[PDB]
Amino acid sequence: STLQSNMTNEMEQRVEPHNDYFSTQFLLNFAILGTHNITVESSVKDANGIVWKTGPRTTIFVKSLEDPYSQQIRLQQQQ
Amino acid sequence: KSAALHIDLCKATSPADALQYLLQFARKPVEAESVEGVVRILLEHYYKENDPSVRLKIASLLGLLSKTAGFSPDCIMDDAINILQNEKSHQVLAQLLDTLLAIGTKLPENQAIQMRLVDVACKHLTDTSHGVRNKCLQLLGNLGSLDVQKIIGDYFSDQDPRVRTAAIKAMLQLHERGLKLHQTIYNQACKLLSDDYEQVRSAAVQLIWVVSQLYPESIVPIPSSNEEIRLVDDAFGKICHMVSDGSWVVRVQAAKLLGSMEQVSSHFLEQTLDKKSGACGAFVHGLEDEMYEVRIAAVEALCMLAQSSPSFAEKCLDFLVDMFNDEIEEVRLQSIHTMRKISNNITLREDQLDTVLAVLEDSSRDIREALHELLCCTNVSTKEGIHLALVELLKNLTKYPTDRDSIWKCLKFLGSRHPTLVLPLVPELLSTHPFFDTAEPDMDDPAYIAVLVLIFNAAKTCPTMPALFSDHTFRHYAYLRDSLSHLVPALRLDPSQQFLQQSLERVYSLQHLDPQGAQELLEFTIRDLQRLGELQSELAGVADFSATYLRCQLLLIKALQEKLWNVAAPLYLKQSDLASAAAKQIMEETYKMEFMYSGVENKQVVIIHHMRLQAKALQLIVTARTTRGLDPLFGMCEKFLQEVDFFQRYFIADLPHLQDSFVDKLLDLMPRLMTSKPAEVVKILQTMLRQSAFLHLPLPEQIHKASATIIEPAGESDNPLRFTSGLVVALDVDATLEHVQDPQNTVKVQVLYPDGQAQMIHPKPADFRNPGPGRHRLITQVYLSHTAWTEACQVEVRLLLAYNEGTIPFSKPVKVYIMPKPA
Amino acid sequence: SNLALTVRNGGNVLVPCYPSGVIYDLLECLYQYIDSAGLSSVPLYFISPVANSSLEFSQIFAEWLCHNKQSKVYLPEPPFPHAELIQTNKLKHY
Repeated sequence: STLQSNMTNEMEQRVEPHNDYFSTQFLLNFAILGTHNITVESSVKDANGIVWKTGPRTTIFVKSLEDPYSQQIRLQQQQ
Repeated sequence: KSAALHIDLCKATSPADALQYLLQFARKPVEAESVEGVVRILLEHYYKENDPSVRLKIASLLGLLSKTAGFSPDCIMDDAINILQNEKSHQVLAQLLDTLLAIGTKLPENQAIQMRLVDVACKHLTDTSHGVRNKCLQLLGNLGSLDVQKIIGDYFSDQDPRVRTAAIKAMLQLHERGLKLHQTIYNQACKLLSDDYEQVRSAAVQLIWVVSQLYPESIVPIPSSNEEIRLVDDAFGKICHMVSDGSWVVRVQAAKLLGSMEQVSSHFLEQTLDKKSGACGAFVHGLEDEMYEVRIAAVEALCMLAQSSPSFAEKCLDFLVDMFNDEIEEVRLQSIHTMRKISNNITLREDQLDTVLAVLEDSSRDIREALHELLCCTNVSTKEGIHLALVELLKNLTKYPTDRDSIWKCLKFLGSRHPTLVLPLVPELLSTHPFFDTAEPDMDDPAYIAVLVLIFNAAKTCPTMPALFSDHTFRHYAYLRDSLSHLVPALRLDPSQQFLQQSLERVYSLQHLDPQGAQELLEFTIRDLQRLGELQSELAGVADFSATYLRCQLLLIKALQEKLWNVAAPLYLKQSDLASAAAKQIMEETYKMEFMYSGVENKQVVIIHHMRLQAKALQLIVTARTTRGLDPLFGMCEKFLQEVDFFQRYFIADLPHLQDSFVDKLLDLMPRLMTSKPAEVVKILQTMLRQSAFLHLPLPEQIHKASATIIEPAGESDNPLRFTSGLVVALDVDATLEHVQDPQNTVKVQVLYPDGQAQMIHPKPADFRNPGPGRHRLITQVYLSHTAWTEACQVEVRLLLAYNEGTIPFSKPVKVYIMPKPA
Repeated sequence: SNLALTVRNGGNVLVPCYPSGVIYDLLECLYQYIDSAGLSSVPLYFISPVANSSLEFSQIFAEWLCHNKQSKVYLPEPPFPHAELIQTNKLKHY
């Protein structure tokens, strides 16, 4: 995850694709408010073990904003 | 230390500082050979010291030191007895008697020492302090020729009650050591049963039980009545009278000893249950007390007495089944266990079975399983009770799915025993209409499947049952005989080991092949061994062990062929190399063979460690291929050489079995490797690794893989666990662990959240249960917490084995969905 | 006063205590205080493995109290007032 679109959410998951298909869940922290650029880059580990950087580095952009409840509570507490 | 303690005690102030120094010194242990000097210094300071507390602490310490290792205290008992004779204070005298007792117990084979000890105990036995007399009696009990009974017997009349308890305990301990007590002790102990102190009464009833067991058939005359009575019956009456004692501990003791005696006459046994020889209604009063402990003791006593006497068991049936209504959990568990124990000698009545059924509604797992075992062993006389048992079991089938297994087995055992009672109930249960073809019941319905299990186990003994089967009943029977042959009975309607040894011999013999041929042979054999492990259950351990060893060898030779593909160091390419990965894999597999399998003798441990040494050498060489620094290279080189030296030290007796091995040739040129340059060391290590011989792996006679199966969370078809945001959610974990000798210190539970965070859990020993040999059952809760999530992700929970640090997974991972919603 | 100030600003309050010690006295004072302070809405959580056992043992030992509080055994009434906290669902033990 890169903010203000910098590498704040590093995580990896080696998953075995069964019938040429793989799926996995990721958990992405967004404690810091702002705009986040999520990038996911697939890599391939062959039978021998050599790692290949094959798959696309597709990215999506996340707009993280503080919830109305917490915002209102903090505003009332500060005011 | 000797001189340090001497000078410290000399310079310290007498009343308090010396006491503090002795307190500090007592904690730390002392080597056996140095005990003589330190006790000599302590004795010297004992002579010097005037304070009573300091002398008391010196006595306690120098008694403690006599228990240290294989030290021989026969040289420190003359000064001890001397200072004991010279000692004035009572606390110090008692502590010195404790020290003398410790020395005597340390030398039981020495006779003359024990005679001296008992003599000096007799000498100080007349002291006014009750503590001194207590320790003297303890000496006479632990140490004594086997006269001493008379000496101890004299103090049954001592004014201090605790001296009386000490005397009775001394006589009991003498009996336990093997001494045959005299019948004269019986009358002395009988007087003590009316003492005003509960400890005296408890010790006295223990002693009267002992003496009755020693002389059961001896005749004792009643004082008033001219009736000649056996001693065991009189003791039975005396103990029965003690079941009404005011203190509950005496009642517990009385019930236990009443259980322990079985030489009593039949009519005396019958008397304790009738309302109205002072043993009338002894168990009646002893089964309905306020205290649960006396009730448990009485229940266990009833178990022993009923096992000894079936005629007594017939009378005890109603009393024991009425106890099932008692609402103390441990009480009802013990009643279940005792009822199961006496089950062979009895058969339940109609109203008694009605009583136990009306209060059979159990909730917890342990009580339910105990009831299942009881029903497995039970004996009933009415088919209506069988119907009610079926009703309750199906209620407990629809209520608890995890109870299905034990209730299927339960009904399997219930029908095998009661075929005659099930025969009317068979058309009552099959719903066979007289003149209509009924609908075919759901073959997946567990209640129905258990009704068939019962009816088929009953049918085994009952020709008349095959008749009343319907058409679908015959169809369903044919299926569950194939699918559940361990529950359903039949009705009236080696090459693996040879292959393993042959494959291993084939691998060992063909070690002259080229690298391609060698590694393809190893791949073939690894695949064969994995398949053989999959097929056979008993040889799964051996096959997986050997296949892991062969996989280590295959990785090693593959890495060496990569090294042959490798070239000069600065041209080395990291992305295309897999030798370091091979070394890491051999590391983890060697750990796996060391710890994740059982029955591993040292002859396999040496081979595992040799392969480990080879992997460490390979890692060293691969690192040297990359690093341009000389100091880290020297550091890893000397670390590896130290590891080799430690291997040689530990396995020194096993080197002749390691001919032509890597470590053998390494040890041949030991000092040259010690004094050579790191680059030269790396080169010769590579050459010696390539020329090393493949060591044979001696198979154990018995070996099983350590396996675990997580069963409680099950598949993810369940709904997500909600309302967890910030707070905690408890996930109940049940698992069966196979062939783990010490699971408590080694088994761990790992929780992996969908982020990089991983949790490691160390279950307490109380979680682990051991229902069978090499087959554990782990039940516990693992606590999960995390912040709020937008969508219900799944958390992976896996069981790991730990070794000593480092851990290795040994269970299949499972996943469960959690939705920590905020509020 | 401090916990009332914290609660009024929307914050939480944590009170590390033994399950059966001075907790009862401050619970009584809190029961008296919240009614005047207008804080009856907020929950009073008491988390401990021996929470219900603590509350019940405190209630049943009525003859071990002073003359003022042991006089509550004559007419039918539990001695401690946190039974009323539970009845009105003010105190919630888990």
